[PDB]
Amino acid sequence: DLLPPEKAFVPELAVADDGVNVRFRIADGYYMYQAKIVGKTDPADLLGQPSFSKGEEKEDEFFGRQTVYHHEAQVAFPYAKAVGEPYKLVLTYQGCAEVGVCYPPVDTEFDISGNGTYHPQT
Ligand SMILES: [Zn+2]
Ligand SMILES: [Zn+2]
Ligand SMILES: [Zn+2]
Repeated sequence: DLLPPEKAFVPELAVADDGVNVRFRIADGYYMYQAKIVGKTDPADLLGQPSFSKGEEKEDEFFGRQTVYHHEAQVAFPYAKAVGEPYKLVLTYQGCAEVGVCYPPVDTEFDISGNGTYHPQT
């Protein structure tokens, strides 16, 4: 009874014309820090600042008061550049278990070449 992070926090990428939408599926008994969800691209700066779905507020033993996510987290990155070429998206996030321990920040890389849904490769 303690999931590998690969199973506690599962992101799915929806690449469309307006930008990249990320949905995290979050296993029962785990939660995610809104403030630790970050997106970077190579080439850099194709994406603007993320829009976040509504979360909850929690007094946390690690980072104090925080907006967190149970069950799911939704994050939409708008396009800041015209993108016609493939690029890499590096997603950073961090979640915890309700039992009272936290996973380290995790970086997950997506190789994007056009529209559709993308899954993690490892
Ligand atoms: Zn909680
Ligand atoms: Zn798929
Ligand atoms: Zn794996």
